[PDB]
Amino acid sequence: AFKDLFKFNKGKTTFVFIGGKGGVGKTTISAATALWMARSGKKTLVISTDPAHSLSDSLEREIGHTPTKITENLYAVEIDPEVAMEEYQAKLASMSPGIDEAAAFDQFLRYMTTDEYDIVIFDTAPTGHTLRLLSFPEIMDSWVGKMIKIRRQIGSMAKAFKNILPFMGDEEEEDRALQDMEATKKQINAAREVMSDPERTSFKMVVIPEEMSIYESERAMKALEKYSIHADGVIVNQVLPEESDCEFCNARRKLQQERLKQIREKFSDKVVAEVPLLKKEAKGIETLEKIAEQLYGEPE
Amino acid sequence: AFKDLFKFNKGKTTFVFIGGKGGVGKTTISAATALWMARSGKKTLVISTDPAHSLSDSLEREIGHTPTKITENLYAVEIDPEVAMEEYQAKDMLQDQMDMASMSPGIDEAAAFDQFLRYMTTDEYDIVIFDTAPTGHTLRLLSFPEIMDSWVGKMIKIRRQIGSALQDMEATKKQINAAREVMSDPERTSFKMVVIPEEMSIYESERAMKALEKYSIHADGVIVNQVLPEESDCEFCNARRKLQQERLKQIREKFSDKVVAEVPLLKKEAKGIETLEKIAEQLYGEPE
Ligand SMILES: Nc1ncnc2c1ncn2[C@@H]1O[C@H](COP(=O)(O)OP(=O)(O)O)[C@@H](O)[C@H]1O
Ligand SMILES: Nc1ncnc2c1ncn2[C@@H]1O[C@H](COP(=O)(O)OP(=O)(O)O)[C@@H](O)[C@H]1O
Ligand code: ALF
Ligand code: ALF
Ligand SMILES: [K+]
Ligand SMILES: [K+]
Ligand SMILES: [Mg+2]
Ligand SMILES: [Mg+2]
Ligand SMILES: [Zn+2]
Repeated sequence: AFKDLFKFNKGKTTFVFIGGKGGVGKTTISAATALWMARSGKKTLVISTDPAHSLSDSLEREIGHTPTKITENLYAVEIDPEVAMEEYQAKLASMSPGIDEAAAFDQFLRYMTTDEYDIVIFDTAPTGHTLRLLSFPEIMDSWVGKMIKIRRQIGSMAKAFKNILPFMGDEEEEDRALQDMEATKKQINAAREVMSDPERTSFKMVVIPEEMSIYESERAMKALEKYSIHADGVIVNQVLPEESDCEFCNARRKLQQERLKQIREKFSDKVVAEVPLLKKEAKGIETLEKIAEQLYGEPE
Repeated sequence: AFKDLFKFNKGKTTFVFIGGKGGVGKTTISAATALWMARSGKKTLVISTDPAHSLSDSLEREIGHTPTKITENLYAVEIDPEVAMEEYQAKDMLQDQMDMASMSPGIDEAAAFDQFLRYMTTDEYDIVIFDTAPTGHTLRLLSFPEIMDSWVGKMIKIRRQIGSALQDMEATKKQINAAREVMSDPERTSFKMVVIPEEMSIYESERAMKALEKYSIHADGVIVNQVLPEESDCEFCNARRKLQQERLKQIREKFSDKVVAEVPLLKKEAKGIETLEKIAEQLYGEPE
């Protein structure tokens, strides 16, 4: 019933963030889930916000900043902050730290605005920077709100003597600019509100059965349910299969099964599902669809 | 001879960045390396720049923002950007700005760069090892000095033009450029890349090695971690080892201008000082 953790509302894009520690399979799960959604008839966009993109390696397809068709109903984007800058200036250094998260938030605004997709899936950077991304809207909201407030105060002062001294300011134009800033703020705030709406946005946590991943994600889940991001599902990836006759495997599997117990105890309030480690690398559409089919069942 | 890739100049801090894709073992290798340097008599600081810190989990010790003793000759830091900010303001248009900036995207990389500035100055450690964030944000860190330089400059001329401490901002600008020189100086600074024998780690790290070129970062060594040992001989292991061994050949081909070393996958998780020392010893030999 992991597949039931995805809700859809006709005409309102569903958002899903796939997150977790480095190397646990975020990109693998994102690409498999997106392919599954596409086969299910959902118009799907999967977007990589990791500045070292891997979605293209994972699907084995060239993918750009603008939506790239992968297959019927599946489109993909690897965010390029240089291009994101251009699309910003045009609307109203592309290499400074923080730019990747600002450009990722811009993508969220775009698709929230158009509602062109049934579901948008974010393939996120490793934990620490994705928590920055997810807390960025509230910060952007406060900042824009403060700029507007200050700008209004300076305006009030500036025109306070128009009845005593010649005041040459253009109030019309000033009022339009304030109105434009307020509309930008309303957009930022609307997005913060969609992100913490469990009916629109969810976060699926990927872990592997190893303590360093478990502990990181346990800290992350706490930080998430602080920001009111709905984090309802945990996927345990790279689980060694029973078919392990050898002594090296047996030691590792025995330890993984104890970690699975810890996982089910630490995330006891969540739905937990497993994805087995394959005999080969998880890479390539056919392999990704088989992972999706075992996790979610056959596409509807 | 992998250990020969670490050059030391007494009185002058050696810098090492350990980088790579998520999950490949940067923290494990950083911590194993740091313990080895310390056992070897080098006064060693290992600094996590990954905003989700794992050094504490790896070394199994509580570590703070303040250098934290781990063993003789070894200290550790998990950067806390808020403490870095009050520290930085210690040396309401601004207040709200500082508190907001202290939680904003990019603050982690700025705070990491501040650590570099602090120790390149006071050569107090023989070696400082950066346990970096995964590839993509570590590139932002490594290109940050050029951006900082330009930015401070722009800020300079703009403060002047405004009239109604330019002597200080001006110093920090030279500090920044002195740091770039240290960073691109192969006698002082190196980058070790960690990869696992899987295509997604290989391609990401090949691309990253190219972006470091542009920055003149000296990358001289590749560590291939989590290599399945030969003993494993069940059907499942053999199939995986056979693939890894083809990936090792690709790694050696693609990083042919670098020295390549392997670290075996253990039968348990790599963590705790005892296990980490075994890894350093298998990788670098006994200390001195
Ligand atoms: N279930 C699996 N079985 C086998 N290999 C896997 C599995 N899931 C992920 N991988 C491999 O593990 C590595 C990390 O997966 P990746 O999706 O890149 O992770 P992240 O996006 O979290 O960095 C890749 O080499 C991928 O092929
Ligand atoms: N050689 C190894 N053998 C077994 N487990 C390992 C080995 N190297 C690392 N690990 C395990 O792999 C996972 C990731 O290692 P970690 O150092 O956190 O990576 P990164 O810093 O690149 O995120 C951890 O659970 C760690 O214990
Ligand atoms: F997943 Al990491 F450093 F913890 F890349
Ligand atoms: F290592 Al990644 F997404 F590639 F965490
Ligand atoms: K990546
Ligand atoms: K981490
Ligand atoms: Mg990924
Ligand atoms: Mg790490
Ligand atoms: Zn085996």
